[PDB]
Amino acid sequence: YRLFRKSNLKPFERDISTEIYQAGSTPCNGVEGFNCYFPLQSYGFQPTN
Amino acid sequence: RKRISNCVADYSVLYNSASFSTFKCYGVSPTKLNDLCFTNVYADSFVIR
Repeated sequence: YRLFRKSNLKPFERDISTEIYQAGSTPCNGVEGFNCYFPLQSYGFQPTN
Repeated sequence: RKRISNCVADYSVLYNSASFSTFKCYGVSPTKLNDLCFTNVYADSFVIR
């Protein structure tokens, strides 16, 4: 699932981008940086849940 | 426990500073923190392993 986005997506919009997300004013160059988080997070689905 | 109230809870000097290591908000976001008004904030400081 996507956790962070630049702005709210319009209805019936699909976002498959994998670029890292920056949560502050500092730039996020390359694939990583300070407080740079991957926008896609997995789901913790278990039968015990 | 210290009570903080009747002031401006600025975070620009807080988040931008790189002297910190881990900083996560499980109920709010720093981006919308500025546009959010709080009644009273308690600061609990302690040193742990």
